[PDB]
Amino acid sequence: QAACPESWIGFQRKCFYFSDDTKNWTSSQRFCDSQDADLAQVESFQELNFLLRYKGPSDHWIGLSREQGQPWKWINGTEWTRQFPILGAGECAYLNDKGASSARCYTERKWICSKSDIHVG
Amino acid sequence: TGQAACPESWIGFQRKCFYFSDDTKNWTSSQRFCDSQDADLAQVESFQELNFLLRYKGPSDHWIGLSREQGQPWKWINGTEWTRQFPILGAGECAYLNDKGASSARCYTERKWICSKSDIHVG
Ligand SMILES: *[C@@H]1O[C@H](CO)[C@@H](O)[C@H](O)[C@H]1NC(C)=O
Ligand SMILES: *[C@@H]1O[C@H](CO)[C@@H](O)[C@H](O)[C@H]1NC(C)=O
Ligand SMILES: *[C@@H]1O[C@H](CO)[C@@H](O)[C@H](O)[C@H]1NC(C)=O
Ligand SMILES: *[C@@H]1O[C@H](CO)[C@@H](O)[C@H](O)[C@H]1NC(C)=O
Repeated sequence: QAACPESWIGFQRKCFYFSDDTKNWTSSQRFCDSQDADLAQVESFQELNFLLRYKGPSDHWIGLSREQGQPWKWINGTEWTRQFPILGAGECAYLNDKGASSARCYTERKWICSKSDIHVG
Repeated sequence: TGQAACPESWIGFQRKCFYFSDDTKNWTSSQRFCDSQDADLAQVESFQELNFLLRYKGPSDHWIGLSREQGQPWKWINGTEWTRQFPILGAGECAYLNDKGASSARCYTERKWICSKSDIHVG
């Protein structure tokens, strides 16, 4: 039994999907959720550097959002742990070529989903 | 619970694990390195695998695990003929991936390399 779904990319105990199309942040989340996954929950610098190597030049949504004055939260609503900086004053995070940035959630970008591999309890 | 499908520093794709080198070696020394890790120079088995390697590898040329006798069909490391899933340019004896596709050169040239092997959940 494969650790990751067909055409997804395996790194450590996680599985990643890089989109071909563009969507706004919420619709990308809906796509990831339909496949038992979330917008990429990036948990370490190593993970970030893996994603940046693969992603290519397009901006890619990840699974961090905030209310404008509040801290960044993971998809589950837990406050995120600041493993890398995020540029800007936007409500929705994405990966550009230098790291993490932010934008209005209604903009259309490619996206990354992540999920644990199936052999995780 | 369980264990990672691939070793640390290897990337998973379609039931295999891939290692992208940071150093350079000739084709035979690159293969010796892969062998030490129970792996082979990448046995590229699809157009989708080709695209995956081109996308992850970066700007450097990387050796892969196809070779041929000068004038004959490309062979995998196990000696059996390759199925021709894409073009391989050039008149060289040993295959590699450049910035755009698959090409070929003299086996003594020093380049980055890619190893592949099956993930642990195979069998
Ligand atoms: C919420 O999600 C993040 C990233 O997936 C994880 O690190 C964190 O522990 C989670 N907290 C929960 C489920 O309480
Ligand atoms: C987000 O995308 C969906 C799907 O295309 C669309 O229905 C919706 O209007 C979008 N939201 C905004 C604010 O444009
Ligand atoms: C030779 O290698 C190719 C590519 O990995 C594969 O199709 C075939 O199974 C191999 N032959 C063996 C293991 O006998
Ligand atoms: C490849 O390079 C190594 C240096 O590590 C050298 O020892 C070896 O003989 C070379 N062999 C071939 C076949 O090119």
